[PDB]
Amino acid sequence: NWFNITNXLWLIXKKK
Amino acid sequence: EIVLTQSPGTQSLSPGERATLSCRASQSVGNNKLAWYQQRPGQAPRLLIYGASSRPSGVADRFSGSGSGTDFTLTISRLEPEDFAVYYCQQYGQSLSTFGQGTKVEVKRTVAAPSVFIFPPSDEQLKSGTASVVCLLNNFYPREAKVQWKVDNALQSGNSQESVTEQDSKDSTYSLSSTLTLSKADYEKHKVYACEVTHQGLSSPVTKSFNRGEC
Amino acid sequence: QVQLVQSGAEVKRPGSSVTVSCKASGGSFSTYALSWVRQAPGRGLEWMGGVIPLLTITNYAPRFQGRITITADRSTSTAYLELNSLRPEDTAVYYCAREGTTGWGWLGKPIGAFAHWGQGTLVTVSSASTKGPSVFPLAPSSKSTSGGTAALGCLVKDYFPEPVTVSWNSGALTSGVHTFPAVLQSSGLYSLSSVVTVPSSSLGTQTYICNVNHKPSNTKVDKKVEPK
Repeated sequence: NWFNITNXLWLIXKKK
Repeated sequence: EIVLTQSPGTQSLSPGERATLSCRASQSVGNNKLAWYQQRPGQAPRLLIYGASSRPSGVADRFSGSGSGTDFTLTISRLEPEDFAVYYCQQYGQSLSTFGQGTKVEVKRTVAAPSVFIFPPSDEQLKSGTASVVCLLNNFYPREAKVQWKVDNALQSGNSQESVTEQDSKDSTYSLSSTLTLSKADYEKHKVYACEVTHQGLSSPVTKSFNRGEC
Repeated sequence: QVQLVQSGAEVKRPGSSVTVSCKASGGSFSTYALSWVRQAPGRGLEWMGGVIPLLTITNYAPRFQGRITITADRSTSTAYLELNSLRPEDTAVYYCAREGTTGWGWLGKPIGAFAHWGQGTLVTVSSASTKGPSVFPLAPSSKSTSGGTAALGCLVKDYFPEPVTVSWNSGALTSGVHTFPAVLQSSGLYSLSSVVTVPSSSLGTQTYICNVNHKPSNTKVDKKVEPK
């Protein structure tokens, strides 16, 4: 689901 | 593709009452990815609920969402005058997001029959070579009203257009215009012009007419 | 904050292309999803597609693929919708919308649903020519007067594109006014009426004037309405 992509991105940018 | 189906098309309620709006999905909505938007008359829509039951901060406590899978519900616990507007659902549980067709929440008032006025074409317009006859149905409720044109007792068809206001903010009524358009003649090939009106607030059709001359 | 500001109205011919821009300002731009939604006149919301600016990961609704392109410029925080092969059915208000975050924003966890909206952009697609309206009076007569009340108005006819605004006596008359939504005539031009109800005793001691403003044609007209 395309609408889930930015969540994956926020979870990586928060672990750095 | 997921089809969302909102019911009913319009819902009529009084201020302070409780509103519950329905959305049903052709398939199961993944992870409850369902949102509700509000749209006031001339405005952009505004998010009220996401993930079926989550409310953003700033959105009033009147609004709440519930449901799962295939069947969703929006509740407004005490309708404020600001709340009579159009409501949309949206699923975003797959890449192809879709919207429901929307639901209007109108103010319920007592039935009001149309006040009917008729306007002949102006001398100014006739000089151009077209004639528009205008029928006004003022301040009636509910919105359903039938308007029929008759020229020399002959029923017209396909040469008229109607338009309806949004529900008046002060008195909660509607108004309608029906416009009949002809050429200068045959507007002059004929003598008596009438619009007849049907509405739930009347037992008999109301007819408004004039002859070419008056005034 | 996070505010979205879109470009101004457009008038296009069938077959041509339109590009609408959306300027984001207040949050992060790259890592949040931006969608385009349109609403055709007298209809509901329809989702067209979106973009995640970070890798230009696009997502188009199947019925638009081949006609649509969505881009983002990370150096100006601007998203763009391009639609080609335009047809009269593409006449609509186009909105850009950015997803919300848990915050309420406060650049945090994205939520999918559209928390932020542009003001909207009217795109009108037609083979009609920009034209200001003729304004004819709807004169009060015995056939539009009853008891203390009388109805009068003006017919704002044959204009393109939308919108027109109307007012009465330069705004000195506000209550009793109804201005109707416009309809598209067979000619491809728009038309509407504005009426008001007034005390019939004041038809001799008062002049009534509608003021019609149609910005798209640079037109400003004032019609004196007087009894039949």
